[PDB]
Formats: sequence, C-alpha cells, structure tokens
Amino acid sequence: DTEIIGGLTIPPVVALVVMSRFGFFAHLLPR
Repeated sequence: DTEIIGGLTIPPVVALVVMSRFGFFAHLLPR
C-alpha cells in the first residue's frame, strides 16, 4: 500500500549519500 509514500523513514547518513551521488553524475556527465 504505497501510492505516493514509498520509504521516507531513512537516516541522514543514507539521504546524504543519495544527494552526493545525484550531484556526482550531474557534474561528471556522460563523458
């Protein structure tokens, strides 16, 4: 039963690793 809410019960260390990964590909780009 998860239409809009999936899993927002995570620690700050996990969310921090996800944010840095997003910026990594944005700066590295397909090169």
